[PDB]
Amino acid sequence: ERIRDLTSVQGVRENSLIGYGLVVGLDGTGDQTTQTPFTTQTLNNMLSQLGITV
Amino acid sequence: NYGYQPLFEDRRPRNIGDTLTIVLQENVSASKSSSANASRDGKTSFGFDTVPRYLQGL
Repeated sequence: ERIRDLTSVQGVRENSLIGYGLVVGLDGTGDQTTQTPFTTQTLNNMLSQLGITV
Repeated sequence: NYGYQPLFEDRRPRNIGDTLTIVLQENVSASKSSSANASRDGKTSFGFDTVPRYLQGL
């Protein structure tokens, strides 16, 4: 059980994924949204997608 | 029966026969102008009021 600990197999590799999201349900410890316009912009985007146009 | 109707979603037209309000507000204005000019003035003169004798023939 040492070769598996010393080498890696060609083609058997890991990639990296990134994305943007919103986290809700905080107890008043979220963004101020006055210094972060993108939070409100993306919340409006989500609401518009769901059918609400602010 | 008028089918499923969302509760909190804004009232939007979804099917044939639904109504929608259009606020006509058009304001289009285009303009263009150009010009070109060219001028040329030329004056030339030469006069011998008094000609000395040795220059007379010329």
